[PDB]
Amino acid sequence: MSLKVNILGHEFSNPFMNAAGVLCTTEEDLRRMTESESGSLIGKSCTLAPRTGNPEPRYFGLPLGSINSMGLPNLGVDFYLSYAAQTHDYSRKPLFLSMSGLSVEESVEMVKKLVPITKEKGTILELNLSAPNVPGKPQVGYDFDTTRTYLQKVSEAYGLPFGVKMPPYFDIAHFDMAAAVLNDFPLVKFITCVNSIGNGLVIDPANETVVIKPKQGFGGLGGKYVLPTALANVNAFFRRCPDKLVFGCGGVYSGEEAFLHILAGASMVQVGTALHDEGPIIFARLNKELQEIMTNKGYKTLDEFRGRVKTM
Amino acid sequence: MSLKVNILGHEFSNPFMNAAGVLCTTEEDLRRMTESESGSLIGKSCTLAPRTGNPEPRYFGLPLGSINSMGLPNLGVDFYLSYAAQTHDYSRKPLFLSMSGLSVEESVEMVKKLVPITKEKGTILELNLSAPNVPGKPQVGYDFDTTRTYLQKVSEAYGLPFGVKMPPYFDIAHFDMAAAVLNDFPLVKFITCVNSIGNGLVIDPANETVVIKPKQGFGGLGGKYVLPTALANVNAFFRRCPDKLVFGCGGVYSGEEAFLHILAGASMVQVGTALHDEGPIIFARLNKELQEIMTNKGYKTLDEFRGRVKTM
Ligand SMILES: Cc1cc2c(cc1C)N(C[C@H](O)[C@H](O)[C@H](O)COP(=O)(O)O)c1[nH]c(=O)[nH]c(=O)c1N2
Ligand SMILES: Cc1cc2c(cc1C)N(C[C@H](O)[C@H](O)[C@H](O)COP(=O)(O)O)c1[nH]c(=O)[nH]c(=O)c1N2
Ligand SMILES: O=C(O)c1cc(=O)[nH]c(=O)[nH]1
Repeated sequence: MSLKVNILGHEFSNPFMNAAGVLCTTEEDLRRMTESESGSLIGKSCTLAPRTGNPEPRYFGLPLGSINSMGLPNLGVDFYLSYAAQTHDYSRKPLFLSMSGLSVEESVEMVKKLVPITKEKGTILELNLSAPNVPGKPQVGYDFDTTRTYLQKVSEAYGLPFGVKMPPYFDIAHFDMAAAVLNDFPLVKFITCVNSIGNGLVIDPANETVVIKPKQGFGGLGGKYVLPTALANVNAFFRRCPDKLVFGCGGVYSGEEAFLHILAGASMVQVGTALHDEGPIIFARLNKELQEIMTNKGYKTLDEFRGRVKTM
Repeated sequence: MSLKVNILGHEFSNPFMNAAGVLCTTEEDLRRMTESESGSLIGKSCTLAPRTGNPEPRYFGLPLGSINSMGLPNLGVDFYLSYAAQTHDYSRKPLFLSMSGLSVEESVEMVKKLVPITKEKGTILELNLSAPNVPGKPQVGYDFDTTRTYLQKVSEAYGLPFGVKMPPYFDIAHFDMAAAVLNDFPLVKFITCVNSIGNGLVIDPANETVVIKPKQGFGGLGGKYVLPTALANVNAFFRRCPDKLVFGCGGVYSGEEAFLHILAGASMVQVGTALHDEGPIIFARLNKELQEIMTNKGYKTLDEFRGRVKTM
């Protein structure tokens, strides 16, 4: 009754990891993910130099999910490389790093340093082309000319299999255009769909005020607001990019929702808002709920239903 | 104590109307909207020739809203033009017509036909630039050069103040570019934010099957899913297009969501998924629920709080 995932030469005990930026900024945070029942983990979307991020308040838990304008608070690339080279326990689970250079020049600089650590430890790169909360910096995934420039430059520079965190698309034409770009880059081996539904706004009727400080209350949305969007993006790139893997991210609160992600195409399944609400104990119950579902449906591996959602 | 809205030279008895697509396709639909307590109504987004729309099933109610790929079912432009000129009762309330020609050429011909009915009767145009459910037709709203052409050409052929139904944007640079375009066209008097979050995917875990037939199950999302997005968009255009009104659309089930929309800058508040659920008696309930909120807060009119959302 296997939850195992076998990708890029690595063995994963189950399909579940943290969403980049939830429980992964500090050494303490990464330790707790390692010690959880998650199949893998990913470090914070990091920058060349350390950042403190946006001013406070910048996070608000919502009845149907979360809004945030974090602003890439991170200990800089040298801290996470160090964690990846010296500290992390690989015999426990593989490690993804997320990198979110604010310019292609910056991203080139950071991936060049990761090359020898990937070689020795097999650390996996997820390149972030979303990042919706940095004031003044637009999401790269929404500019297909600039996306091409990043993939080009990171491909040449990194010279090894990597992945990409994509912003949500909401138009068939966009799915097609994103696809035509990604498929010109054979080193892009996986696509994470999706990041926060960007630039939403929550207002408190009681004091008639926005609930976060940065960018006049505008922040990225997560949780139940995003499942339909996430499922669609995973499925759309599963069909359009068959030489690549899809990782699902968005709206995972339970095993049911993990199951729908896999059904739409997902190899690995990331958890953000639910993980932030419940703590890493969630992984233990996500593993048991997905097993229950597969047991009831008579599925022995993830592979006999991955991508096999039925249409009418 | 008053809910009156004074815009476009017109008096509206309240700010509430139907969203385009909902209870507005047939003569009975439009009579019922007209006999409702709604401040206004809008006809179904029409085309030059009649359409029966996508194959069934094409609408699926959800706990947190709705998913749909209706496909612009409509009795053709001539039907709605005839309704506006001969049937509708303008003493009861003003009328909008939504027009969604599928090419600039189709739209131009349609808008010309309205000119003499607007002049005679005062019928208002909402140019629809976000039809996400017609197979193989991208949402115009997401192409700014295409959007420009539509607005140029409708400005030339129509030559009277009109409005636009926008798709939701999720990037600040997209808000900037949308507004730069809109601000070159002074005949554009109002911006309706927002249309459905396009191309979501719902899968029923029981049968592993999508819940809608068209486009492999991909459809637009209404209801609770959309409220954060609707508010942000409303407020973003409110700030960036100060010489235009903003109309609010998305996630409105009650007095409170109506209050939020207005607070973020909305003049009129359109109601979709909730009106589908409840039928036209929801307009009576929204009038009452909004008056309660205003009474409790000490407000006598909408102008006390419209656009007065507070930041930190
Ligand atoms: C507090 C917090 C912080 C971050 C995020 C989210 C939240 C809630 N997200 C987005 C996250 O990775 C995920 O894609 C979304 O939250 C959607 O997943 P859920 O719906 O929340 O499960 C995020 N994504 C990313 O690529 N890098 C990051 O540094 C962050 N930071
Ligand atoms: C059945 C149905 C049909 C349509 C729609 C919706 C639904 C549910 N919508 C979108 C609608 O106008 C509105 O923008 C969204 O539904 C968001 O509002 P709610 O959250 O649903 O209130 C829509 N919009 C539009 O401009 N013209 C249309 O013909 C339609 N058709
Ligand atoms: O008729 C439809 O399918 C339709 C039109 C539109 O503008 N938006 C939507 O969600 N559906």
